Amino acid sequence: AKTTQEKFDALKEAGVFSGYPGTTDAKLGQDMTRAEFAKVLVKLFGLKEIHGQYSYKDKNYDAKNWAAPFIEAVTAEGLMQAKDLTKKIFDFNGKITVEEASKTLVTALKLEPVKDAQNKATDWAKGYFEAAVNAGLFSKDANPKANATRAQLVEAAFAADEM
Ligand SMILES: CO[C@@H]1O[C@@H]2CO[C@](C)(C(=O)O)O[C@H]2[C@H](O)[C@@H]1NC(C)=O
Repeated sequence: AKTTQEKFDALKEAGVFSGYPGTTDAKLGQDMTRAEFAKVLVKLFGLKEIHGQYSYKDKNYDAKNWAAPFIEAVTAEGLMQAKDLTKKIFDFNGKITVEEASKTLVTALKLEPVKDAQNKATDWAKGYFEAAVNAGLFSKDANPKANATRAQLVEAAFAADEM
């Protein structure tokens, strides 16, 4: 019965979340960005931020971009990668679908995708979305093809942290 905001507040006490500068609004109903998901992965899984390195050519991907040390850490692990692998564009403000987040979290948690799963996800992601639902990361009624909200990543992170 813990509310999503209560889960956010617990995770903020734990250092996994921090919210936005200068405001207490967690913006739980907005879509999470790729940069924000990289940060949460680093904190959840005990990865080390990598400073001073820039693998991507996106505009404003530089030392003034708060998310670069997190993005570099998850990139070096193979947990995330460029949206355009040839042009080296990460798309840091881009969105992330439920099924994409499922793949990444299941991998990071060392969970195994379910073979021969039947669900609404894209074919390549069905096993991962099923594993994520079975592990309590996302609701069985989540739309795997929709962009994941910050709320959903709070719920997922809270569940992953408890594991
Ligand atoms: C713009 O500042 C960032 O905001 C990010 C929002 O999303 C998450 C995942 C969060 O912890 O809520 O990450 C935040 C970044 O850490 C950063 N916030 C701060 C306070 O520096």
